[PDB]
Amino acid sequence: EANIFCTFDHKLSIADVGKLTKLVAAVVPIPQRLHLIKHYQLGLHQFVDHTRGYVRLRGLLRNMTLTLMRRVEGNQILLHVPTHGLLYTVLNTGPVTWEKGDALCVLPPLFHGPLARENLLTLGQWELVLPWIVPMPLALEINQRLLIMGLFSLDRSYEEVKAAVQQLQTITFRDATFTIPDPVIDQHLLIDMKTACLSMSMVANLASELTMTYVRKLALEDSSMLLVKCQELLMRLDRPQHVSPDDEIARLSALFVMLRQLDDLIREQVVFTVCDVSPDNKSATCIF
Amino acid sequence: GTFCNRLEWVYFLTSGLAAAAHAIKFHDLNKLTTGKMLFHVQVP
Amino acid sequence: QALTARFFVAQPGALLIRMETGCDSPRHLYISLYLLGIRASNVSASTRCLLESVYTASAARAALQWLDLGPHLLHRRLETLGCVKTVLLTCVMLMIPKDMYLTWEETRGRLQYVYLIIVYDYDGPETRPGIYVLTSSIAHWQTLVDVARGKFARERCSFVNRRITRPRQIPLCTGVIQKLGWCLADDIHTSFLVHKELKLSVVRLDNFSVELGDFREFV
Amino acid sequence: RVASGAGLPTSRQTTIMVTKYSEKSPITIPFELSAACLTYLRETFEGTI
Amino acid sequence: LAEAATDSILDNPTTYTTSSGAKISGVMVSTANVMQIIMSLLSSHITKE
Repeated sequence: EANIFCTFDHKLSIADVGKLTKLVAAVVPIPQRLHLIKHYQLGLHQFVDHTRGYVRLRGLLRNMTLTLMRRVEGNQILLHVPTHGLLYTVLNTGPVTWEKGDALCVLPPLFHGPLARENLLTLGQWELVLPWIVPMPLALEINQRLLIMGLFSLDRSYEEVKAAVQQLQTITFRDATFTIPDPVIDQHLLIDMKTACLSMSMVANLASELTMTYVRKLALEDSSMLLVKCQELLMRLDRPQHVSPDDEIARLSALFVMLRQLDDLIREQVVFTVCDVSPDNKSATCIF
Repeated sequence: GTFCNRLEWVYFLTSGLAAAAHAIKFHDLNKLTTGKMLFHVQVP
Repeated sequence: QALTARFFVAQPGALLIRMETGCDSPRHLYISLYLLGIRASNVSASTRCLLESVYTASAARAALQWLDLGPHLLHRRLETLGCVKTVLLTCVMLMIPKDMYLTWEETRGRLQYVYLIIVYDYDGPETRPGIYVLTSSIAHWQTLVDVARGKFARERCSFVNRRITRPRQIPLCTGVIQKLGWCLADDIHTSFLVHKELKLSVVRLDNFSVELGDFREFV
Repeated sequence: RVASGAGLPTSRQTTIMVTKYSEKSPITIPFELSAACLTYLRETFEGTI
Repeated sequence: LAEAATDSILDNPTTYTTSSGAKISGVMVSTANVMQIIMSLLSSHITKE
C-alpha cells in the first residue's frame, strides 16, 4: 500500500539505468493510486496533448497523487507514497531557485526557451515528462496571470491580444524567464470566470457604504505614491450618516467568505514546505 | 480447538520440474541487471 | 490508529457534532449525527417521523430552540469530533441513513473519501437546510467544488434570489464541504439496523480511517 | 502459501487458529428382567436338582 | 472419488498400516450387492490381506 511497483515492456540498459539512478528521490505523479502499475501511465506523457490547453494540464496534474522514486535495480522503480507529515527529501529538475521559507506547488512543465525540452528517457512512443516543483509566489503568479489571459481577452481581435500577451507571458522571477504557452479558452475557463463574476458582484453589492468611500477619504486627506496610483485607477469615472456596528460585522464576514471564494481559483493548498535547500540547488529536505 | 497441522514440504530439486533447470546459487543477483550469454555461429 | 478523549455526555458508527448553545451555561452541546436527520429536508418524511417519534427530550426542545435561533449561521456552530469507539462515553478525534447518503459516480473508484455536504434553501419563507454525506473519489478541493457547483445550481439561484429579495437580511454561504477520512470500495454495503425495536434503513461503512478536515465555506 | 513479486497481492496471515465444537448423539437400549428370574438368581433354596 | 476427498488433520502413522509396510488412506463401504458387483468387476486390484 505504501510502495508502488512498476515495469516496462522494454528492458533497461546501463546507459538508461544510469540516466535513471540519478533521479533517486525525484517526484513522479500517478493517475490511479494502485499497487502495481504500468509505465504507460507513469509520469505525465499519457496526459500531455498540445493544442488542448496548458490550463487543462494544470487542472489535471493538480488531481493526480504524488510519489517519490527510489531503489531501482532492474524492472523495479518503486514509487513510494509519502505519508502525511514525515520529513522527506526531494529533487527538482525545474530550474527555479529556492528558499528555506517558501512552500511548494506542482505545475505542468512549460517550455523554458532554449528548445531543449529535456525528456531524459526516450522510448518508442513514450518519453518521460516530469512535473515541475516551483515556489509559492511563482505558482500564485502563474495562476493569476493565466486567469488574466482568460478574463482580459474576451471579445478582442488577435492583434492587441498578441501585443499584450507577448509581454504578459513573461514572468521574471529570480533571474529567470518563463512563458505560459496555452491559455486557451475552455469551458473550465468559462466556469472559472463565472465564479469570479459572481464573487465580484457579491463583494460589489453587499459591501458597506463606507468601504466604497475609504480611498476617496484618503485622497482628500493624504498624499502617497500608491494613492496617486489609486486616483489614476479610479478618478476617471468620478460625515457618515449611517452607522451600524453589528451589521458591519456581518457585512465583513460575508465580504471575507466571498473574497475567499474568489481567491480559491488561484491559491492551491501547499504540497511541500522545505527545511533546507542543497546549496547547489538540486535537492531539498521538505515536510509533507 | 485446533489450527493447521497437516502440511508437507516440497523442494525445487526433488520435484520433477528440475529436469528443465540447471540450478545455480549465486549470492549477487540483486546487483545484477541483465545476464547475456551470446553466441557466434558460422554457417557451412 | 486511535486518538481518544472523554466527552461529557448504541452503535460505534456515530459522529459527535459539537454545536454551540445560545444559552450561556453549557456554551456547547454534543449532538450526534442522527439528529440532523430530523432537520434535513432531503431525507424521507417517514424516517424523519420515526426519529421525531423516538427522540423527544427537553434537550431536543432546547436543540430546536438554539439551532433555529439564528438561521443561515449554523456553520459557525457546526463542529465535528470524529467516530465512536464505545458509547458517559468516548470518541476518537460507520452508520449512515440510506437517503442522507449519496454519490455522484458509479462509486467504483477503489479509494474514496467521504464529505459532509450541507445546503441552504431560501425559496420558501426563511431557510430549510439539507444534510448530505458524499462518498467521492476526488481528492483536491477545487475539482470537488466545481462538481458541487455543477450538481447544486438551484441552491445558487436561491442564494442570489435571497440576496435580491431580502436586502436587509444577509446570508453567509450556501453550504459546507468537509472531509472526514476514507473507506474503500468493497466494505461499503447496504445493510440493516434496529434500535429500541424500530425499523430504520441504514447503509454502513466498515473500514474507516479517521482524518478530519475543515469546514470550507463555498458558493 | 506460494508467493510472487508481481502486482497481485499476497496474504500475511499464517497458521489460522480455529475452534471446533462437538455435536451430541446419545444411544440407548433397554433390557428387561423378570422378577421370577431375579428371585431364582439370588435366593438359592439349596434343595435338590 | 478417493482423491477428491481432502485429507484429515491428524493421523497416527503406525495405525492402520498393513503388512510389508504400506499405508491405508481411508475406508469405503456399501452393502453386499454393491460389494458383490465391485468384487466381480475389479478382481485384480483387490487383495485380501
